Amino acid sequence: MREYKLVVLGSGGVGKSALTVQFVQGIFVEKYDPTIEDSYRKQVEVDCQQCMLEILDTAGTEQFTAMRDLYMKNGQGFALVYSITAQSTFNDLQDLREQILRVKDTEDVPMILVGNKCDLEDERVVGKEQGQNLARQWCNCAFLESSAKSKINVNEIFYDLVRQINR
Amino acid sequence: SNTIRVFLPNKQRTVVNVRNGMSLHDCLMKALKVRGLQPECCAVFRLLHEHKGKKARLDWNTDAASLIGEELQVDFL
Ligand SMILES: Nc1nc2c(ncn2[C@@H]2O[C@H](COP(=O)(O)OP(=O)(O)OP(=O)(O)O)[C@@H](O)[C@H]2O)c(=O)[nH]1
Ligand SMILES: [Ca+2]
Ligand SMILES: [Mg+2]
Repeated sequence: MREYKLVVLGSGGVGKSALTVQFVQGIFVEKYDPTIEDSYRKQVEVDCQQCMLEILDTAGTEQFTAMRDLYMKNGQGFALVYSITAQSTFNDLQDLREQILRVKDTEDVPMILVGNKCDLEDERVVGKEQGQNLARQWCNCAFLESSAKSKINVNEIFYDLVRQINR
Repeated sequence: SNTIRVFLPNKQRTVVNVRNGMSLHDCLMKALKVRGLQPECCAVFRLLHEHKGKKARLDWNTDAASLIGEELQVDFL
């Protein structure tokens, strides 16, 4: 089976780890323990095909930003995650996407914009349309709101990246 | 930087923070749990770079602070 190198990116506290662990282990991480570097692997059936996924879960805050260049080069697909309850995390994604494009030099890179923590509707400070508009602005980049807690659109983030990869 | 990089089964890896007082089992508990791995069913080794990747087995109760900067590997028994 073909292997897919997926990278989960985004600012601190958005739920990159919670989403990843929910997808791989099917459990919800309630505590917030900042990631330094973590990789997971999961055998998954996408479109009736066996796929081996290698997911790189990244640190929301890197002392040396240049470290990101290293995993973006190897990464095939990228998930840009922000929290709908934190505006700054949504605004931080612009620089991240430009860094991804700067590393590959190609304006075409399979990715998905993810507005996480959608179960916290009362604390929403980033609109759904607002996120959909950013995605549209990013050359019709895929978009979805998810919840690592309520298990909403968790699998979809990764399944979609695989679809984009096999072009 | 008080960290340790650890290579895990199924070609996975994790870098964990080490706080004085923690044993090896303590620093790796969460990383193993979220991957469905159990320490009692695994052996942990210290990679010996001065001897071309040779592995040296460690006790799970080893003082973690003494391993800062070391690269470890966890294999199943
Ligand atoms: N309610 C809710 N909480 C979530 C969700 N996803 C994550 N969290 C919580 O948000 C907090 C931080 O989660 P992490 O998954 O550690 O986020 P992170 O992006 O990996 O942060 P860093 O590794 O430091 O960059 C934790 O306390 C989680 O339990 C979600 O969908 N809903
Ligand atoms: Ca070393
Ligand atoms: Mg994390």
